[PDB]
This record gives sequence, C-alpha cells and structure tokens, in this order.
Amino acid sequence: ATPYPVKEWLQPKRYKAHLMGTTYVYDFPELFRQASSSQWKNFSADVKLTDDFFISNELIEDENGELTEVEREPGANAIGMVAFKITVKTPEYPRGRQFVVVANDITFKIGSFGPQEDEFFNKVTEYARKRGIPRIYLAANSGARIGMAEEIVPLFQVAWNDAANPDKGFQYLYLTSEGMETLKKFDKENSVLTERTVINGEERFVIKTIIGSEDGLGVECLRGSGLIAGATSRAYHDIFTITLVTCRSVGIGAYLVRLGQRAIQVEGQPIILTGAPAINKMLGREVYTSNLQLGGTQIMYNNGVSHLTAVDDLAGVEKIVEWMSYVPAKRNMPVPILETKDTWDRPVDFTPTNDETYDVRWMIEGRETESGFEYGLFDKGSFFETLSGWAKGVVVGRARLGGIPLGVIGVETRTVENLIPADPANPNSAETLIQEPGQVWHPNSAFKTAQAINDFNNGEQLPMMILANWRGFSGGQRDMFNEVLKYGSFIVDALVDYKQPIIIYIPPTGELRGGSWVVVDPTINADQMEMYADVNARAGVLEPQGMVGIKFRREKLLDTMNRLDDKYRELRSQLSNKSLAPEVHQQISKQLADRERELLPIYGQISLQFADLHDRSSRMVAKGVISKELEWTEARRFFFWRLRRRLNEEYLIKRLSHQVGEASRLEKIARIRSWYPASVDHEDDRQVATWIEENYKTLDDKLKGLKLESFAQDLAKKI
Amino acid sequence: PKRYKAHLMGTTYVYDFPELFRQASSSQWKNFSADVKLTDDFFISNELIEDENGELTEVEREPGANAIGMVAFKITVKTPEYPRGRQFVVVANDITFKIGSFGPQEDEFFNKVTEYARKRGIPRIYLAANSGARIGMAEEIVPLFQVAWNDAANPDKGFQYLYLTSEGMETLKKFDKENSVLTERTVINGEERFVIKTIIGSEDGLGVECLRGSGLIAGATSRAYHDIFTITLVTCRSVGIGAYLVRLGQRAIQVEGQPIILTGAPAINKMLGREVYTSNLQLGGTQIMYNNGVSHLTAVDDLAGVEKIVEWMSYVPAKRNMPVPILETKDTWDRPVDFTPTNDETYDVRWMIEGRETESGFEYGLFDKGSFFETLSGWAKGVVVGRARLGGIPLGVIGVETRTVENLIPADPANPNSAETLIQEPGQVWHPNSAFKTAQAINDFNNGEQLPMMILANWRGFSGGQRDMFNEVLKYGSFIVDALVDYKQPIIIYIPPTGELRGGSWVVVDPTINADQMEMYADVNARAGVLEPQGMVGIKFRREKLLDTMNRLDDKYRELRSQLSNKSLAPEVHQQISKQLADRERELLPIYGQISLQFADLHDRSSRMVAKGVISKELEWTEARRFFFWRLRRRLNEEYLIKRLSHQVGEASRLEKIARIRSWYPASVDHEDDRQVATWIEENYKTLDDKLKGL
Ligand SMILES: Nc1ncnc2[nH]cnc12
Repeated sequence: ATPYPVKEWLQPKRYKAHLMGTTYVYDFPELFRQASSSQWKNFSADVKLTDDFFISNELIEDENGELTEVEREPGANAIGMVAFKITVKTPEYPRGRQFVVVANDITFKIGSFGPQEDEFFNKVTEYARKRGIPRIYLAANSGARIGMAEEIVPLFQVAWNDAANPDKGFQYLYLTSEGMETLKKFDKENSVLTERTVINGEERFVIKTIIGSEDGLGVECLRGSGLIAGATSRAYHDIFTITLVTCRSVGIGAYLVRLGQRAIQVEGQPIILTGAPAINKMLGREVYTSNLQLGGTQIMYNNGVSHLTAVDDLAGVEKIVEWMSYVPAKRNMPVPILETKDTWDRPVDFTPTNDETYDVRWMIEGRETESGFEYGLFDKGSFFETLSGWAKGVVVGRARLGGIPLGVIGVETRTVENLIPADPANPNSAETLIQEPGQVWHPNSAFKTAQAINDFNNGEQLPMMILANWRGFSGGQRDMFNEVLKYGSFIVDALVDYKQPIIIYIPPTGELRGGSWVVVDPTINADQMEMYADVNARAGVLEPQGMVGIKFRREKLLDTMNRLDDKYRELRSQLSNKSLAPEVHQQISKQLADRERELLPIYGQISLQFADLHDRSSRMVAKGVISKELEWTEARRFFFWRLRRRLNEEYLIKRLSHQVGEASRLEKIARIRSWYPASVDHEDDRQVATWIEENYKTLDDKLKGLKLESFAQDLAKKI
Repeated sequence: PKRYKAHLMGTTYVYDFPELFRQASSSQWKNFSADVKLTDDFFISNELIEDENGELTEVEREPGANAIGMVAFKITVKTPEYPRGRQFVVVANDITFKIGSFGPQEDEFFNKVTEYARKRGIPRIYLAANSGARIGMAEEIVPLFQVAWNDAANPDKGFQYLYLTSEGMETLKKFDKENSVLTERTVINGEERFVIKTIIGSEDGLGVECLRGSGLIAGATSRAYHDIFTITLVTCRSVGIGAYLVRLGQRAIQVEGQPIILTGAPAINKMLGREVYTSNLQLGGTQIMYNNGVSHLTAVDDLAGVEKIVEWMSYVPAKRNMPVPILETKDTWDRPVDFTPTNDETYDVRWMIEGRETESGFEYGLFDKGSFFETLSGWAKGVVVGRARLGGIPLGVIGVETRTVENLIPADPANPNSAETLIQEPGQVWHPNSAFKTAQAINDFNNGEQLPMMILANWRGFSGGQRDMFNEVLKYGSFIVDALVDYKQPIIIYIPPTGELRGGSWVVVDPTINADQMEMYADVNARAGVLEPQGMVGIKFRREKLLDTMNRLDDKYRELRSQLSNKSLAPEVHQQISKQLADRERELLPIYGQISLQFADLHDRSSRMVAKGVISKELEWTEARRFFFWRLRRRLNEEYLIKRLSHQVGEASRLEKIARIRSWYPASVDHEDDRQVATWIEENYKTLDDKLKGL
C-alpha cells in the first residue's frame, strides 16, 4: 500500500489542487528545482549539483506587514496568495541568482482575489521591485472574491403588495425588531443600514443598504484588483515580469497575465473574463460550450496574449527558467554571458539565395542539412522563439551571439496562411483565411515587432539585432482600415525608448524599402542604434519596377534605343531627315513599331538594372546612411566584436553617469575613450573590448575614485 | 501662379495660411465677445528661416522665395484665454516645391523647427501637403551608359553589364561629377570600358538619404508628442512619411477628399496586376482614416480645418507646464445640473455633459454650456471623448454611449467575396476599439494638453465573447491602466446616476492605480459590484436557497414542507402533497427570484462604497457641477503648491509634500472644505510664496 507516505492524504489540499487539474502551490518550488537541474544537464552533464544549489524561502507578512522568511508545513496559508524567494545557482550565475514566485492558492476560496490576497500580491511585487529581481506569477484563480451578507439571509422580510398573493409583488425588504436585535446578540449592526418605521401594529426597519459584517464581498475587492493591476503595470517597466497560467485566470486574473506582458499558457487552462455560462444566459442562448472557446490556447496564443504554450505545468516552468537565462540577475546588471561550444570565430554557413525560399530561422540558428550542420548567425541551439503563434510575418526571440544574450527579430519570407475561426455568436459567421505576404508589415506584424522591441527593453534590458528585410507596409484598404499606421508608429516609440545597443542589418538577399526604412533608421535613436547592410542587400524609396514606372518611361526607353540600337536609330533618321512619300513613311513607321515591339522587353530589363544600381550598399556608405557594408559569412565574427565593444562602452557610460555633474553622452564617451592607450586604436572593436575587459579591476578603481573627488570636492569647497 | 498650382492640388498656398489663422482668431472673439474690435497687431506671423549657423531666426520677406519645400511661421496672437497673447509655430510643406517632397533638407529643416518648438514649450502645428520622400535617378548617367550585350547582334538575347566609355568618363570629369558612379576598368578588344558597379548621382535626395531624413523626423515627432501639444491638419494629401507624420503627431484633423496613404492606388493595382482600386480615397479617405480613429476630426475645407485647430487650442496651455487656461463664461458654476437620466427611456450621454435644448428651454448639463469639443467622433462610438469647461476650468472628459452602435464596415475591394458587414456594439461595455479609444484619450489629455480629467464611468465590464477576446480586448484594456499610471494631472472618476461599474470595468479605473492623481465618487443613484445581480444570484442565491426562503416567508409552502417531514404518510398521501409542493414552487419562484435580485442590488450601493472606503464621497447629480467646480479648483491649487514645493534641495513624497503644505493653513481651515481651502490659497499665493523661499 504505497511504499511511502501518501502526500494527498497528509495534505488534502494537494488532492483538491490535483482534482482541479493543476499543481499544488507548495509543490511548485520543487518543480523549479527539477527545471534548474535540467538546465545544468542540458549545459554540462558532468556537473555535480549539491543540495544548496537551489533554495526556496517562503515569504509571509509579519505584524508590521513586512515580508519575512518562514519555513513551515504546506497548507498553513491563512490567505490564498503565497510567495517564495528562490535563489538558485545556474549556468550563467554559478554563484546563484534570485527571484520571487507569487501564486494563488487555488484550493483557498478557489483562488479568488480578496483584499488580503491583493495587498499581499502588491506587497510582494514591491519586494521584488525594490530589489530589482524578477517577479514570477503562477496564476490559478477564480477572480475577484464575491459574496453576500449571509446573516441577513436567514432573517429578512418582504413588504408584499398583497400578502395573500406574493405574485403581486413587494415594496421593500426589512427586518423586525427581532431581527434588528438578533444582529446585536452578536454585534453586527453595521451589517445593515435601516430606517425605523411602524405599521398596522408592528416595527419595520427597512433595509436601505446591505453591507455585511464579513470582508471581501464586492467593491472592496474591485479596489484591490486595481491596486495590483497598476502595480504589475509598473513592475513591467522595472523588473523582469512573467506569468504562467496553471489552471485558469479570470477577471484581474486575465488582466494580470497581460499587464505582466510575457505569459506562458498551459494547454487546456483558460484565460477569461466573464465565463461562458454567464455569457450564454446573458445572451439568452447556449452559444458557447466551453471556456476554451473564449480564452483557450487557440485564442490567447494565436492572439499574442500568450507568448508561449506548455503541455503541462513542468514544461511551462522549464520555459520560464529558459527564458530567464537570457535576462540579468537583477535590474541594471550586465547581460548574462554564457559561452557555449559554438565559438564566435567562425564563418556563417547557411546563406540565402534570391531564388529558393527559406526559413529565416536557418539564418538565425542554422540548418540541420542532410549532409551536416550549417551554422547560422547565432550560437547553435540558442534561439528561443517567442510569440510564435501570432503575427507570423515576423520572427522574434532571444539568442546568444558568442555567448552574449540579445533579442532577435527576423522577417518570414514565406506567405502566412492566417486562419480565422468562425464566431459562434453569429449564426452566419464563416471560417475565413487571411493570406499575409512575406516581407511586408501588416497591422499584426507591426504590433508584434513593437511588442518585441518593448519586451527586450523593459525588464530584460537587452541588446537587440533586427535583420531588417521589409518591402514596406500593406497599404491596401483592409489594412489601412485596420490601422497599420498606428501599430507602425508604435515601432518608433519603442525604439526611442530603447536603452541598450541596437543593430539594424539588411541581410544578403534582403532589402528595406520606403515605409519600412523610416521606422528603423538609426536617426530615430542615435544613442543606441547603428545600421549595417550586406553587400548583397538592396535599399531605396522605391523598387526598380516602381522607380522605373516613374522616371524611366517609354519615351525615355525609346531615347535609349535610338542611342544604343543601330537599326532603330537609322530608322528614326529616315522618318525625320527627309520628306518621304506617304507610302514610304508608312512602310518605315511599321519597321519602327516592329523594332520597338522587339527590343522593348530587353530595354525594359535594362532600365530595371539601371535602377537597381542605385539601390546598393555602396551608395549607402557613400551617402553616409549606414555605418558599414558587410560580408554575410563574416557577420558573426563582425557583430560579435561590435556588440561586445558597444556593450562594454555602454556599461562604462552608465557608471560615468551615476556621480554628480552629468555631462553629455559625447563627453562621457570622450572621457572614457581617452582611457585607452595609444596601443589600441578606437576604430578597432576587438581591440577596445579586449582592452576594457582586461582592465575592469583597474577601471573600477578609476571610476570609484572619480566619484570620491566629487563627493569630497563639492564638500571640501562648500565654504 | 504658385497659388494657381496649389489650387490645382486642392489645397491652399502655403503663405496664405497665416491669413486663415488670423481669420479664425478674429472669429474666436466674435464668438467670445462680439463688440470687440481687434487691431491689426492682435495677430503676428513671422516666417522663420535658417541662418549661417543653421539656427532658425525670424524675418519678413517675399511671401514666396523659399529655397526648400518646407516652410515655418511663428504665430503670436492674443486670444480669449490669453489676452496678452500666446505663441505657437506652424510648419508646412510647400506643395509647389517638387510636389511637397521630402528631400534631406526639407527634413532637417522640419526637425529643426520641431526642436525650436520643443525647447520653448510651445505647440507645434503641422500642415500636411506632400508626395512623401523624394525620388530620382542619376539623370546624368542616362545618356552616357553602355550595354555589354551577350551578342551586339540580336541584343534581345540579354546583356552582361552597364559601363561608361572613356569619353563619358571625361564627360563627368569635366562637369565635376566624376563621383557619380563607382566603376572598374576593363580590357575588352579595343579600349577600356568602365564597368558600372554602382550608381550614385550628383544630385542629392535620390533615395536612402531621403529615407534617413524621413526617420529623423519620425522620431522627432514621436518625441514631440510627449513634450509639447502637437497637432496636424491634412490639407491636400499626405503620403508615406507624410502619413506616418500625421499619426506620430497623434492629433489630426482631415480635410475631406484629402487622402492619407502609404502607396497610391495605381502602384497597388499595378502591384496586383488587376484594376482593384479606383481612388486613393478608398485607401486613406475620411471614410477610412476618420472611421478608424487616425483622424480625430474632419473639416469641409482648409479654413474650417484651421478653425478647428484654433478651437482645440483654446483648451490647452500657452506653453509646457503653464496653468491650464481658465476661461469663465456666461454659464456660471453656481447652479444645479438640469438634465437627468432615467432608467426607463434612453438618452445621449452628451445631454449629461453639455446639456440639451428642449421644447421648453435649455436644460443645462454638468459642464459649461457650449464648451464641449468632441474629438475622434468617427471611431469607436461606444465611448464619447472630448474637452469641455467646468465653470471655466478646461478638462478632458470621457463619457459612455448607452445606445447601441451600428458599426458599418465596407467590403474589401481586393477580396471579391468580401461583404459589407454590420457589427453591433452594445452600450456600457468596452470592446477593443472603445477600450483603445479610452486609453488614447487619456494619453492625449495628458501628453501635450496637460489637462485634468473626469471620466463618468458607466461600464458593465469588457466584452468576454470569443470575437472580442480573439481581437485582443485584453490588450487595449491594459493600455488604459498604463495611461492612468502615467497621468500627471488631477483625475476624477464619477459613476453617474443610472450608471454602474462592475468586475472587469472597475479594475481599470480604480484610484489606487494612481493614488497621486485619481479620486473616485459615486452618485447616490449609481451601482457597483463585481457581478450584476443576475450574475450574483446565479451563484449565491440558487433554486435551493430560494426554496429555503419560501419555506421561511410563505406560510402555506412551509405547511406543505412540514407535512412531508413531521409525520410519515401513506404513499398516495406523500404523492399528493409532493405534487402540491411543486405547484407552489412554480408559483412563487418568479417573484421570489425577484426578491433575490433586490436582495443582491442592496449590496451595490454607494453607501457600501463609503462604508468600505473605496470612494471619496457619494454625491447628488443635480449638485455635482457645484461640488466638482471647487474640488477641481482646490486640487489645482494644491498641485500648484505641491510642485513649487517639491522644487527644492530635499524632494520628499506626495503624502509628505501635501502634509507640509496643509500644515501651513490656518488651524481654523477645514482641510475637507474645497471652496474654503481654494479661497485661502488664492488669498495667499505670495504669503505662501514667501514661506517657500523661506527654506
Ligand atoms: N515623391 C516623389 N519625388 C519626386 N518625384 C516624384 N514623382 C512622383 N512622386 C515623386
């Protein structure tokens, strides 16, 4: 009979949790242990983990409401919101990093949000924020806590219109002196707001407002939803936030998942507002058959609300751990550099061809060809895609470049068949398929791009590379009506807001035209952006077919003919050098038309090539619009050292902006680069980075001392 | 001439706009105080131009000698809100200078102007009339290039590359343009052919350099919207960067038939090898941009367009961080609010806001008669966004349409199976568009306008259906929260009379979201609760509990209940009685369900809201105008004091600042009386001022 203690017996709560299809909240810490363990297996199997590599500390409020640490038997939570402070030693943080886990106890009042759960959830968020560590939220709730005064139930009355016929209706509810007394025989007068009265022989205290002695019935909870809605809203711009939906999320539940932005949905676990049964009655019909139709994975994932989906709670936890490996340990710390086995010093194997279609992910991480492995731009097996089920025109995810973490955005060259499911509420609604052309921003892909730039920026504080390859925005009616202009603008706002280095880069077979260029041009945020174009990329306000349709028309094509074709030329002269007889002019005009009707194609071809010669990177360098043109196969090596140099100098600027007399970026960049010895030329990225890194110790000193002179000069002289 | 050109375009000639502003300004007065006779210098417009150092400077010159396609004027006019005058610059595209194209210079000038406005904190108006980014080819290489055919005979069989002769090469050297093409010498039979590797041109503004400029200003306008009041009028057409410029400025009035697009119908039909679109208006006309919210407003023509810009400005400050422009008017603050909603029949939230004329007289609304200036009225009509004055105090106001919206949607021309679809949007419920409109308004009221705000909250919650959820309603609702967090002025949330605020709706407008600026108030005739009664009984007062209530308040039902449990009868007897138990339940159930509803409703009252301390006070509609006028005025005054304070060598926290201030008042002042506190502060701005510097 079970060789070991049945845990669902020792703690029935655990069984209720399992009965509702989710993990028992006090069992989630172990799930994070298991995932952190795998993190190491997948990175270095010969590593031997002790037991102190993972530490989970439960946090509960003390008397002054200050969260402290407590070790105690699970199932002892007085409120339905629990929290843990994890501090685990991971590959990118051998000495360990820390984060907090906030979770609804789904067994406690079905995970409902009451004033206490709310204030606790808020108290925890500020705990993380003040420390700068990530805030993980496991959501499994039933929303705001509802209720009625159960004390007024057993004793209210009905001022009927006609006592002997209740059907005729009533006029008001009230309590008898008896009831009015029954309340104090327990001290619950506040439970109601009455108004004295007498009648055909009796007392009548009409109820004007039922309030209830119990806390957590209505608006006070609503008040608490808002405290935490704005708290998360704020946290997202301050620390790495992320929510995992483990059973379901309703009301502020569905709003907290979104406000935290990054969200992982376990399949079968709905994210909803008002439930299907409620909607059905509302609509007076049996329209929906399951909450999944409202907030299931085919909605929230295809929608973009859920950045990822997981088959079960453990899978979802492993995805949170994986996501964190890219983020800094705490706010304002250098990005977690984890050198893999895929050295930076190598060529880039897979290369596109302006013919055969390709998956942009190949360029990103590589291809597993039937004859070996073609390495991509980034570290082998490092790409961690996100928002994969929404706006597939774009490809966003995290990655590592020579061990350096960064956000990556690519363009999907293949046409996406976005299939929209019919609306059950509309008897004559039809499943419909939208075809989204590759290399073109649509309302959804623009918004997605914006979302990604913002998520790399706010909590992750990451560098980012955009393999820009857009022919523009869709300008057709439908997409203009769907406000592609608004989502397109969001892109600019996101880049202006970005605080880490940005690399824009038109890849090989790529191009970046009119509308698309304006939203990614370095000038938008000169401080962090830089653009590069592959020697084999293209760029211009219009495409040749377009550029020609306006500045290389027929007449012009013909002028080129008369100048470059002997037959057409000599023919032109005969029609304009001598007065010919009608019969002869006709005879020759025909020979003209037929010649035009034979060279025209080739010549039209010639004009395109003329146009395409301006759309070259060489011109980009010439006009000073990019920083450099590059050799694709050499990109990895090049960017590896450009990012590392950029990052290294940025870290120095930030320090040189923590003291007193704030100076312009320029000056800080001056002061810094004068620290370099003649033996290292500024223009050399690998020369600078290596330098800064080899002297961090020394540098650290120079900066600290720089502050001392300040915080002691303004004082020494403050006479 | 120039004028004629511009008029062929359908727009007004650039140097004729100031005259239009002038005309509109004189109107403001005729509307304000008729009998006034402005003097020619009540308005002053100076054209701005670049100088040696490139630094903008004012000048007076020939209305038409601009060397670029971007023009700028510095308006300075005396208005009703600013008698001693207010300022603002106006940048525009010269539609006759290369079709308002954006060459690198038009760009760096525009950017230059924007920063000029941003540094002085003054509004930046933009008149859009352009063809987008400038395009061109190295025209000097067209008569000089050669084709190395596969076979000079039968040229139709291809070519290998373009080059320049030894001559053409000298043709460039001569006219000092040897830098128009990057080339590479070759050794064919006869002489050398410079193989064209890439063309550059001698003229500037042919491609990418143009795009750079486009970007530079895209981020410049993006930045300006968060720094100064920005607005733009679409006078002729706006293409590409022009259209992105209209959006990035956020505020936009669109002149009818003046399209805003990214690519013309021609290019697109061409793009789809078929005659899809007939007009550019189908792509960016007011039926497109106005209905979708990109164009807050539309004007019949340029003058009307400019008028609306001037009317919009009468609500915003003169320069960044300037006290909102108070403008007391005929309709004084001390009066009751007339129009009142009635759960019975339907109403228009506007009547509540601006009053309505009745076949008896003018029923005054909550705000100053005639001061409502609605915007974004062609998009998401579930919400009513606008600006008005409360006893002269300007402020953004958001109300809720209670009447169903019949959203009509045009078929898609490029999809031959498309059909005009009519989506009905129910009242008092957020949908993706209305939630989005709500956040946009809050964002626009806060960024350049810097206005206080009152939201007459009346929402059953968000749409939970599949469609509205599939369409991301969850994303736009959250936008609202972010907008409130960012708010920098005083906010007032007021659940109006026949109104309510439930589970999902209440969470995005709670005062705790931004304790520093918000406050909530509920009418004594309003409702609130996580669930609506129907929903509450649905869970907490079901069939069973209902029966338990019948068995307690209905004598015969208990009689019957008793018999079946206090004596043990014969089969036929137990059957008969059980039957009559049912007949009784199917008689009272209805009216008893009514009771459970009433029972639930008594929990959703403002009194409980006060009891719980979730609102500030319950109020009476008719008496709201009076209450709010002094609460706002009062808070405006304390905020003023909060800033003058904070601004010192020890900045503390709200609670603290607001407490060192309130500790300055006379001990006899009631920190709870708004009129008295405002009155005192105003009577002591200097006395208060002295004390400040006294630290
Ligand atoms: N934007 C533009 N610039 C220059 N010439 C053009 N011809 C048509 N559109 C143009």
